[PDB]
Amino acid sequence: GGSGAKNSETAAKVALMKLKMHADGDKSLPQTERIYFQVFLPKGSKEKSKPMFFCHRWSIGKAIDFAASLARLKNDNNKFTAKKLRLCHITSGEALPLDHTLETWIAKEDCPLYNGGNIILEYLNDEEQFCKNVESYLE
Repeated sequence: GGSGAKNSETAAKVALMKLKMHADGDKSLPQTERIYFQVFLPKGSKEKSKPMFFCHRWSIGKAIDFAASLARLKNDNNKFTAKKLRLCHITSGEALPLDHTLETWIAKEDCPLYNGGNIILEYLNDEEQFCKNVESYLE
């Protein structure tokens, strides 16, 4: 990278390395529009949490397909009549719209979200849209 401002900018930089320090990646990444989020494991392995950042600001359809990969689970997002791991909103349960874009949600006035937020990963049919009890989402 390369930039100098301090005072305010430092607030974002210090916060970036803070999370990235635990996540899987170098604090100094090329993607300037990259995004960071905590991937809450489905709770069923040796690890409890699995942080990771990526410029998945694109369509949500790609996020899901990617989640299955990062989570090291089975998937395909094409020809499968089973349950797939999707990305839901934190403290909400609302499953991200696969037929929409992530940026749209960030610019949304009703839900002005941005990088640095939390995300949940659970096996939910593509037909789904909103999940209940974010805590018992996996039960």
